[PDB]
Amino acid sequence: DELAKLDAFVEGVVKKVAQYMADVLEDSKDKVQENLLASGVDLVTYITRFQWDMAKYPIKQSLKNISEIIAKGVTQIDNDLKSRASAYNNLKGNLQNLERKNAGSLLTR
Amino acid sequence: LPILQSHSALLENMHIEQLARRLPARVQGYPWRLAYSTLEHGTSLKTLYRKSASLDSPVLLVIKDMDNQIFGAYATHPFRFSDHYYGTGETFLYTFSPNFKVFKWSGENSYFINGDISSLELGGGGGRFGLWLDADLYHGRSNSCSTFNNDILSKKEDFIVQDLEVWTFE
Amino acid sequence: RGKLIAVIGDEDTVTGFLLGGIGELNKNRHPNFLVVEKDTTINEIEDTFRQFLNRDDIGIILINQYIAEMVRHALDAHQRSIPAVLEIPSKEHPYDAAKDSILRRAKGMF
Amino acid sequence: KDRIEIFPSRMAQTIMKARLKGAQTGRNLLKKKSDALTLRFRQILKKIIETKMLMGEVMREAAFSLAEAKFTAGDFSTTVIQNVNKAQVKIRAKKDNVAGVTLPVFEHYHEGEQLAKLKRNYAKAVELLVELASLQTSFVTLDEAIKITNRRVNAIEHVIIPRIERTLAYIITELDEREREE
Amino acid sequence: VCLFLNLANDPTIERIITPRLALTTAEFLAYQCEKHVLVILTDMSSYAEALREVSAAREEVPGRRGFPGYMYTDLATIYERAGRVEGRNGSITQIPILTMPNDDITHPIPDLTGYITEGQIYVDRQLHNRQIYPPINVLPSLSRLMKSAIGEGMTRKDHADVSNQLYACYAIGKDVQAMKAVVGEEALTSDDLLYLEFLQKFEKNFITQGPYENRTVYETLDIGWQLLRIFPKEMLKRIPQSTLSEFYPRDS
Amino acid sequence: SDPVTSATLGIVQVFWGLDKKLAQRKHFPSVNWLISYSKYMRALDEYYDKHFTEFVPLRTKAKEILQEEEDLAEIVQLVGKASLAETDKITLEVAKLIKDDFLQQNGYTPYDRFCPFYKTVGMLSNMISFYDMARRAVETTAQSDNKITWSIIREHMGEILYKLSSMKFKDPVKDGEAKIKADYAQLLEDMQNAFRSL
Repeated sequence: DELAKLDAFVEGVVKKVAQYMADVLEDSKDKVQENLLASGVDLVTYITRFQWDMAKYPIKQSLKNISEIIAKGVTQIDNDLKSRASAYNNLKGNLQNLERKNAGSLLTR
Repeated sequence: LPILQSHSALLENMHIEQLARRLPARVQGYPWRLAYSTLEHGTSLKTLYRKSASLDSPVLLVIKDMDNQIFGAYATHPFRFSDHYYGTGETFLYTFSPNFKVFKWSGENSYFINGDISSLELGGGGGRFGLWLDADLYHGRSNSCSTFNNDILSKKEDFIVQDLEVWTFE
Repeated sequence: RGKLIAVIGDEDTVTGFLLGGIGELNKNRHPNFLVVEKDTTINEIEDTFRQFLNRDDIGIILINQYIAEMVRHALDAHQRSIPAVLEIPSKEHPYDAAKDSILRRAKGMF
Repeated sequence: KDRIEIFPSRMAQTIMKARLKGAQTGRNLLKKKSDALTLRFRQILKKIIETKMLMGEVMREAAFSLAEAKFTAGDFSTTVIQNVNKAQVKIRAKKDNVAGVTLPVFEHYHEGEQLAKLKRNYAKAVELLVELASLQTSFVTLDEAIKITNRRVNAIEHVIIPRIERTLAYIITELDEREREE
Repeated sequence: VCLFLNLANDPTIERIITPRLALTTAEFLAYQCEKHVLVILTDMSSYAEALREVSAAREEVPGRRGFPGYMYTDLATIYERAGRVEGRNGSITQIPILTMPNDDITHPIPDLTGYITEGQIYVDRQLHNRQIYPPINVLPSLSRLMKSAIGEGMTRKDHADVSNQLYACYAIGKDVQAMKAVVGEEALTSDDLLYLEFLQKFEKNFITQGPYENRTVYETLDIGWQLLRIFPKEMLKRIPQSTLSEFYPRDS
Repeated sequence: SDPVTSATLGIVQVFWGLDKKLAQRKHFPSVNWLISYSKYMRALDEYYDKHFTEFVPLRTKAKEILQEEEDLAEIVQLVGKASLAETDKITLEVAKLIKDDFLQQNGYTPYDRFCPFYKTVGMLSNMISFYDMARRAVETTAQSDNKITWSIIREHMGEILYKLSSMKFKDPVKDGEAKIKADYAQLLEDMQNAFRSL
């Protein structure tokens, strides 16, 4: 049960940090997909050649302890994305609002 | 590109460049905040634990001895009291000898970090420690330990701390 | 086993703090709460408060502040710290801040 | 009585001097205990009023949630007040310790969509009620402990120390009288 | 060393003579042979015992608390055979050693000695029972002429500052240690925990010494700085920023 | 106080003082261990170094425990014990073990009519070994979700407390040096095994 819930969270986080990278890069899905990578190789290569990363997620921990390591790491990334995305989006929003006041009526320009 | 610290009295742009290139993906691009410094918070191991007790992120130990040689460790978990070893294999020891060298985990055993009430130590493999510091942060020792397969981190196996900093990535 | 949150007040304020899955009737079938209907005698309010205030089932009593002002005689006389008595709001009323029988100990300090 | 009724001797001087340091030490340690109890007390006072400010929000929102849930469903209050039975949400009684005083506190535990929004908003509200009740029952207990401690400090300063000092002065006087007789 | 021994079963008039032979030798060595002399007089309470015994043989009436009425004049005749004098390079310094009955400082012997001499160093039964040596308590101890002994060209420039800051931290640490059992250590501030760490390290490193261990004033001052470095320099209220700038950091 | 005592203390190298609190609590021998003294200890420490080696540390630690508890015994009259830390409760309760099961001695019963020095060092060695391990268990479990208390140690180790309090009953007329040492050494192993089982 627990891993089945946890997977449906980490998939959500991976999709958020990829979706937001397309928005920050502004252009197109293909140009982003060309640069979706793990360890410096494309997703197909990484999933095909998987070897367990026992520096990060140690093999001799209990299955419950490994679960909590992976949950804490992905939780931190979800939080730090939220902060970094808020902080950058505000600049873009406010700068467009100044352009909307270079534009607009003589009554508000 | 040289990373965004809030200060440092031990390190220099020679050391910050060479360190920022080695730290794990887990901290690449974070600003470095000073958690503890013997030169600002007063010199004791109880203070180093007390200042580290609120953290939940990696730290960089930096030491300067009475020969002015800089060395330390990057540690995946805060320095805290423990009855058993803790930390994970991204932990490493480093030394400016005067070349920058880094001794990443060998794969041999999981003896990364430990902390008694009266000393703090990193590494293992027999009676060996890669780094050991006393309750006063006065005496310390380094030997080759099989967790990292390090050289002697100081000029001498037994050293005296001139000053010490702990940075954290927050 | 635990402890219960007793309630005295308007019928909606007795439905609130109950719909959350809260409050029982004990072995004597006496409920954890009373509705103050518009004709309720001041005795029925203070005597039901006195019954909840001396029942081992209970840890907290919630009382609308306008009826806490009616039971003000027995209520401010409660010097014990065993149960808590809370002078809660109602839809029709100012919120719980003023007069409070416990808070008023700090008579120049809040 | 003005004095402690020991009989004049160098042994009595030794005893009364020991008592005087004991009482002056006891005073100063109990004054410290009063400051320690007072610090926690004024902190939980600020948390009492701050919990009450949060109650001034969420109880209104829960009452609104009940009005909206009733507007959605027709009513609940006619039925659920009569249909009383076993309950799933309750309190555990709990303790804390402060300068050797024990303070009472409480812990919350479990044993149309407007009704679900309602249940969440009343859950928020009762967590503030458990919080306030904990702080207030602690505060009442702690107020009494401050009053008791201050009463002891005043008794050591105004009843006990003067009685020892009068006794000590009498002993020092009678030893000079015995010496003049000799 | 010149050594004069009077045993507990020697004639008691030799005990009256002993301080006077000693100080007559110190006066020759200091004011004629130009030496700096330290005179140690061991158990003045054993001298006062014999002084009372001579007075009783003269059939004189016992004075106050049993001792002779002139005992102030008699002690002052021993103690004031001391000091520097104009035109001579020698000097006499004295350390009278005393034993107090019932550990009571108000007895005539320690009382009258306090009106003639200029300080006291105080040996403590609680430090002795905790197995510390030397068991000297620095709180009731005082040297009244200390300001004239210490400082630049006579010891080191920081001695006046370091002595005052160590005393302050020891006094505060003793107060925190007393309240720790009243409130429990979980009630203590981070500031209180620095003082309670200083207290334990002061008594182990500074006060405790070997009976065959010899420290210069410089080892004494340097052990002082190793303990003051427990605190952030902004907590060192008694030390001026000029002294802290030169001495607080560890040197290479 | 009096002139005969005052004159005597100027001369004698050892003084043993009575405590009326011990005598009126029928604790024997009723000697006060805080006003008494001996000035021979530096002369004897070379004999203890030659013949025992361990005893000088034990004597030292026992006097520390007995003095540290005498300050706690003043403060608990004000605060009623509640504030006291577990290391310090450990220190109260072991001080009592020393007072009742080492310093107390029945003068008429055959097993304690004369306590030889190999029995004397054996008893105290075990009590100080208990103090170290019991205090270490509390201190090592500070800053932790599981924290050891005197009550936990008392619940886990009641047989070791019963054996420690019973160490006095060994009779040097009935049992030889080898048996009395082996019995005390087995208790030291029972202590270590109990602490290793915690």
